[PDB]
Amino acid sequence: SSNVSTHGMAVAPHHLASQSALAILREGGSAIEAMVAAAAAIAVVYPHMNGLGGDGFWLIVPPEGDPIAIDASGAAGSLATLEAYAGQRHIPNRGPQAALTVAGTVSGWVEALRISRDLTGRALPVARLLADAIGYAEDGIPVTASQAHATASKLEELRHQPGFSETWLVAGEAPRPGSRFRQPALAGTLRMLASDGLDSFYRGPLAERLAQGMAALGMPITLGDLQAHRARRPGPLTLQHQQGTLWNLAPPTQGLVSLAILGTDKMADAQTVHRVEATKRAFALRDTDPRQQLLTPEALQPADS
Amino acid sequence: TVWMGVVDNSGLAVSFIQSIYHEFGSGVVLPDTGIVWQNRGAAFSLDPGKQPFHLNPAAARLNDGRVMVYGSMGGQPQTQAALFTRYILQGVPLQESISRPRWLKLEGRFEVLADFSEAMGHAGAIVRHPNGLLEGATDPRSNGAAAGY
Repeated sequence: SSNVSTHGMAVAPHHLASQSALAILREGGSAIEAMVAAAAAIAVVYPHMNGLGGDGFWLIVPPEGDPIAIDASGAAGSLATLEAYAGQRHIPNRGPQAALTVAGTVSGWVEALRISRDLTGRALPVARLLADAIGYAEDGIPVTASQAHATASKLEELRHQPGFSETWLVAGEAPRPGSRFRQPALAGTLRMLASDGLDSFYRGPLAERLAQGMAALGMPITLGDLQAHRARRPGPLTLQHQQGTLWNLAPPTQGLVSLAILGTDKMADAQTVHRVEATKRAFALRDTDPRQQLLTPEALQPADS
Repeated sequence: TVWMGVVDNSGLAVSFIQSIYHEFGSGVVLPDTGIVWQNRGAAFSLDPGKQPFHLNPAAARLNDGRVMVYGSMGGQPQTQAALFTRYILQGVPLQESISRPRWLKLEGRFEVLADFSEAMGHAGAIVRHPNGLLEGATDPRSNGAAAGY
């Protein structure tokens, strides 16, 4: 059954992240600042699936206006040239050469927060938004089973990578589910973000500490790459249907097919999966390169099949 | 890949995706930071400062006044079809819309996979109703949590 409330609501893959967002709300914070606190909490608690070392994506629906999208994904490094990957038939999956694009989420947090200061009239201290994330790093998390499983099932391949064993292993194996697991390094990083500010990740002391680390490692990324990087703000792909408007963050090449499926839209039981037939006729509608809002009932009614 | 939703008391609704694309990204941790770095070599081919071409947070506004944020992690375009057609088109309650088995080919709860396959995904959602009541739903296929006051 469905949890129902009256003031605020956070849904997250881990209950500790849900509560980090929820506290910010109860403390007078906005849904965005509550989301940012969660992005940092879920980074400590599910480090194998996401974290400060990756990209982030926002779709924001204000009470009245149009939706706001944030593409917080980083670009390849300035050293990542077509030559540097020789006669290799692909870019490696692990190692310093696979860590070739910039990490965007933190730029998503910095941008969303500036949005949340425009929309709200207020804003909470950054040191408050990261508080839970910091303490779960120094003082530990309950090891999830999927963190233990992912670590075990990748142990032989990632065992030797720079920083892996020192950071993810315990006595050189995968940590036991239900055990207390610390990240003393990640806490100094999060404490730097709180003192210096989120943008220091790309333009402050932490950015320069990240630069040296990339150099020492042989990573195709420079300090210039970080400093030059902002979260993007594309327009959401918008679908009009009989019951209203629906948005997806995706470029027109990748998201046309998914949204067209829904535009389906006389359906009020096994027919339900079959009427999949819409998806067949939908990929067809895509067929240059990654080449727009045709997704109109004036355009999908030929469906009539 | 994590999906998260938040709606606050004024009705501001946020739908968020955060990821390193593959488990533990590159394996590579950056010295004295604790940051494992993502590994997006697949967003490029072989015939610098170039951005990749990509993940899909979702949100909807409905004529009757509902706002809604949702998201699927793992699997994917058929998960969105299912949740849209079940919840929006067919009036199925939000939590049931996410639970009812899905298809890529089909979940045993109806070629035919286990009754709950990690390949149909993990989806979450919040619906805000014009009366201000807030509804969060979690996927039984994972260990998500809805927290509200």
